[PDB]
Amino acid sequence: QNLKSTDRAVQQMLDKAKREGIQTVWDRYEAMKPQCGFGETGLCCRHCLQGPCRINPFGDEPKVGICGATAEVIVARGLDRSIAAGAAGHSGHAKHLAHTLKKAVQGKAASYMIKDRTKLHSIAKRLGIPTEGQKDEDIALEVAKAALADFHEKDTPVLWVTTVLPPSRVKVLSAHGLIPAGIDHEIAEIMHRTSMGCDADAQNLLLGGLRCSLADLAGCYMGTDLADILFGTPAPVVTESNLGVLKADAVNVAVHGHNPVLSDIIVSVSKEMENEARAAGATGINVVGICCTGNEVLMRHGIPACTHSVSQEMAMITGALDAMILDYQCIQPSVATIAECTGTTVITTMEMSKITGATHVNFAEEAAVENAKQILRLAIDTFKRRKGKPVEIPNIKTKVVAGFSTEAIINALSKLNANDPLKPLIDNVVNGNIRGVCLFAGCNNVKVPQDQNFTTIARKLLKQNVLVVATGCGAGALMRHGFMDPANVDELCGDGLKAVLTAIGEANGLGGPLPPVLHMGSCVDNSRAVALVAALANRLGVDLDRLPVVASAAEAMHEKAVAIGTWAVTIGLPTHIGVLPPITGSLPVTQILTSSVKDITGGYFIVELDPETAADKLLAAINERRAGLGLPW
Amino acid sequence: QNLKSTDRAVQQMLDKAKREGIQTVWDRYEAMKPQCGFGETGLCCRHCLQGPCRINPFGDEPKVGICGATAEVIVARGLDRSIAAGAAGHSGHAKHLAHTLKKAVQGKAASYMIKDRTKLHSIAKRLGIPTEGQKDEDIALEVAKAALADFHEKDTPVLWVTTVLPPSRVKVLSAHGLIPAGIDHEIAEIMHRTSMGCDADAQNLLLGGLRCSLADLAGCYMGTDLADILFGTPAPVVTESNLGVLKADAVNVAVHGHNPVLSDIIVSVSKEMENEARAAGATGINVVGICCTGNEVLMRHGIPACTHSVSQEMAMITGALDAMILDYQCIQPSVATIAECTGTTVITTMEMSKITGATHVNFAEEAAVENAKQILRLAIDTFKRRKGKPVEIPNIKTKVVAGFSTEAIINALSKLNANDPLKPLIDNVVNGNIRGVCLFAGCNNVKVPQDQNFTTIARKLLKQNVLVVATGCGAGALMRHGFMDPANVDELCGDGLKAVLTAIGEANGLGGPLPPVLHMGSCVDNSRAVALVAALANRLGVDLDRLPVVASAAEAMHEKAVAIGTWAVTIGLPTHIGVLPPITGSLPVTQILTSSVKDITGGYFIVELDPETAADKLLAAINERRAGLGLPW
Ligand code: SF4
Ligand code: SF4
Ligand code: FES
Ligand code: FES
Repeated sequence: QNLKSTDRAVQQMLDKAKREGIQTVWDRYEAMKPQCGFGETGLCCRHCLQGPCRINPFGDEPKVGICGATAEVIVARGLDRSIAAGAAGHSGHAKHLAHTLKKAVQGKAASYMIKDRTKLHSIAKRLGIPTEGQKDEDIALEVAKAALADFHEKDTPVLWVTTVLPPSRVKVLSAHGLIPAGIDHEIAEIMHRTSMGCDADAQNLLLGGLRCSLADLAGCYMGTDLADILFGTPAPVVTESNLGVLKADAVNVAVHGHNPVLSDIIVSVSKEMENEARAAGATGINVVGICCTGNEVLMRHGIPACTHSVSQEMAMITGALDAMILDYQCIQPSVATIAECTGTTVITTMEMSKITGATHVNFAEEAAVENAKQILRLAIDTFKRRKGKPVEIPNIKTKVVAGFSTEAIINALSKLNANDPLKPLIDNVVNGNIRGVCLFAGCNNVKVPQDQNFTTIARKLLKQNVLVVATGCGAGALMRHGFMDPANVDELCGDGLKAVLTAIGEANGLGGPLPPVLHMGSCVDNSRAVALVAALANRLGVDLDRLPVVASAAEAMHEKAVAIGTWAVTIGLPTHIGVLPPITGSLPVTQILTSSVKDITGGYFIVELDPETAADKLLAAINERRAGLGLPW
Repeated sequence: QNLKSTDRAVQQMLDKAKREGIQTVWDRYEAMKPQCGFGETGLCCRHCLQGPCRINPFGDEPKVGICGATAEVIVARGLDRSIAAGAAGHSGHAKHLAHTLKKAVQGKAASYMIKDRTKLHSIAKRLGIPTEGQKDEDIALEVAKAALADFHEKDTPVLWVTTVLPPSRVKVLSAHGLIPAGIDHEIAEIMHRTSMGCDADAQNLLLGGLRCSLADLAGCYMGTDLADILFGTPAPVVTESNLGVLKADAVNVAVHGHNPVLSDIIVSVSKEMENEARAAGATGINVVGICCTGNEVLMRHGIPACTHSVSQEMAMITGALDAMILDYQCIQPSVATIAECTGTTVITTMEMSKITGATHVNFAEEAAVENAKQILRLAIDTFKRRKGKPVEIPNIKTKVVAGFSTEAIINALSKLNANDPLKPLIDNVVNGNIRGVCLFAGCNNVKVPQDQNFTTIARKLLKQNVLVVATGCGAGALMRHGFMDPANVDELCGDGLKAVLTAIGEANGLGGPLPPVLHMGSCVDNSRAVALVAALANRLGVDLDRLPVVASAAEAMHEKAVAIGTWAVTIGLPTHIGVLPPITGSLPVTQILTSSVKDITGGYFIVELDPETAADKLLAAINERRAGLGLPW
């Protein structure tokens, strides 16, 4: 099973699924092989009813689409639609939060409130919304209105791009026409320009894609901002991860999907319902996280992470998962079928994301606590039904220190330099104790043995003194393999990095180091890494494409990960992707995305499926950036 | 060549392309066969990087997507993205016009103006914008602002849906949650919900698709409204169609694409530049239309239609097409390559729609006349270069009476009943002289011999006394085969229909009938058919799904045609589609779209590739509607 996942708890559950005859994602992948090479290379188009069109990567006809679309057009159009789809998910998430903040401060959703007033005011200030003399609710109404306004054209560009990157970067982007006019505007324009008989120039299409990726960045940054306002900015927390966080004698409830609007209320209403659960024979309600909504409540509340991404069905296979509470994105719809075998109650909550066979409980922010109670009573009923059934929870977990929002990182560094917190970090980049920074982001992918690329790359970079930060299921992968346990710093980190993590942790009174990898949150909280990197660029007076900072979507899957990778390139980062995106069928598109975009944004994709080679390539990119700053490497 | 096209001028040009070795769309289709059956049936998904996933229509594995997406989910998700893409094109078009109207009345685009003040005021009144005491420019600014506001969420739903359908229809739609909240909002929500791990219930997905199709209807209706304001509401015109409208001794300029913002200025600036063209040796500039922008200037100015859709390359093969001026949508990008052989100057004008190898001349509304002159001088230069070259313009054209906006139809009928213009039409539906109404819409498709389905179906319906109206390339097909020439009424029309077309034409002083088919304009001007049908529903006090009105996208191609077909169903019409959409891989999705949606919206798709059978099925749908009104049939 280690060919499927490197996570030992997942391996144990794959053995249980196998002997119980429960089909998993890996089994459905095997059943799909060999996969279509036209689709794998990007040389397939179904954009009109004259299709499907495909183009042989090599050989004879077909060489061109029926309408005359070339390989480079077809590849670029498909990629652009992926970016637009990713942007549509993160900005649906962000819009959900904007509407929740608005309802809350309009007195329409009393379960929600301004928790982080300081962040509310800083965001207002960043957007140019006056705060002096204003009620918090009015400031928040104006921030929510500004959030919603960024979805459409108006007399300013998308402010969750132009106000979150340094002016020099905005200028570069504007010079190439890449600043988004409106988040949903760009999504629609991508769908328009990529429809039949429209844009048919690869560079033009890909410039549109870069712009739409910044609409995705805006949605991510907006979602982090709004979720921090509503639910609190993360600070360092200690918890655990992997399936051993499930407890046979508790009602185990996973929150799964993405939006803390749902997850965060499940967490505190579950505390309220402890005696109800104890009346049912349980010790209490054990909320555990799956996927980004699990990252959200891990970061803010220390809720333990059960699993992530590709292995999400395995939590159900334990037999102890009483409920899986879903909102949207990245939920394998297989879970509704597996629930029939495992007894888990799968509950959908959002009208635009239902799964046949799952129970749907409309969640309305206006009724959040009551809706959460209904949902949790289904979970308790389910717990009662498995009274006396054996379960198989692997007794496998790791310790996870997390909660490293950018604010938390700055605060930690401020213990070393109170009025110039970034300087101790930059000092150690300059003296070589920190070689550079790498952000691990994005998914697992069934094509890659789960977590192998993240851990292989992260080990090599940590030994080379790279400061590693992670989000989403990259953070999930690293947490489940111990990379967020400070007890593993000696093993994992180069001496320079160890010295820095120790100096920071000791100054923060830990009696020990920060963990080897800093968990910066969910995938929208990639925006926190942008905030940190933009702050470093501003502090250094250079653009982001001069910083020794890279990104790696080492096991990417979702359209959202494609969008994040593309905005990472657009804001100036060398960006590794560890799975093949459907671009190999066009050399001109590949050359743009891996080479000539350097002349446009300074960032570039590094496509590399072999993780040791990817680590080398990421180190070379970091070291090239070091050299260009005149630093030793 | 008649297996490729039933148009004799196209056949002649296919012979010329063949002996000159110029590859055409039909040759690229042949090179694509056999096409992928997974894509053809809809059983392919590339929504994440674990894909491509496919499902065998029948047999053994693969049976399910890697994430657990079933066939019905995958089919419904792909269809929904097609609808969203269609909506994105029509609403990009409509947004373009809204921005042009705004610039014009802000003094920023002097080449544009309020031409149809009456329509401006009626639209304002329909939207609830006060006109009394207001300057036209202010009313128009408010209409443009309302147009732009319909793209995003706000405190009203999309008014270019709710104000253009009768209240009883809006109520039905609202009861099912189908009224769009914002045009680009719905497009993005479709892209979100159809991304991996999101919506996975076919009925839920398809309800989202119906709603997004109404966002497409809104974009169409908005585009017609705004184009009528800016360029004038069509009234009956007489012109010609097919390749014989090209003139060897003139500078032949085709306008191609969709937006009259461009086409309409090409038309009047070309009149200005007659002596310039005559100085170059030409008799003048002969502007001819291709595709919907050609329909727009045909409807408003009687510009002759050269060709449409699938045969658009054939205009270039004549050797006489000096320029092809493009904005966006439905332009085969092959034209840029063919231009190298034919000498035609292909000129793109919109930043989001470029074609490698074409000359790009930025068109800015603010500089429209100057930009048009630059474009037309390229055309004259090209004419000069073919001094002495033989050309082969087939001497084949038809007479086309067109310009039947809904206003024009009502006005025509008012000659028979001044204060109740719809009543003479309804009287003849009741007495059986008009059996029902059929709207032909949408594209040609290389899979169907060009125009064969439109003409075969239209002949059968006309003999059965159906009032036939047409838009887009369905109007193009029928015009190029004589169905818009009143000289063919005796041949084509049943006695009852003939009696009605004659009575109306004689009352309009024609000394003869209206033509056999009424051309209601471009594809956004399908909205004119909605206006007519909604007016009939209102006049009769019944919803649209009780009217003997059907639609046929007999040779559909574009995602836009899928969106139009879907909103035709959503507003209550039996809607034929004459090509296979990628739904056959899921019986549950097919059953929803062809049967159980009747219980939701009263409309339904009729998938039928055989046009004689399609005509029978459309007549049965009309006659069922007649029976349900208690009428003989
Ligand atoms: S858009 Fe062009 S390449 Fe794509 S399916 Fe249609 S004809 Fe084929
Ligand atoms: S979304 Fe599901 S069905 Fe589609 S490519 Fe990804 S794993 Fe396959
Ligand atoms: S031919 Fe397989 S993805 Fe289209
Ligand atoms: S397998 Fe051919 S369209 Fe995907």
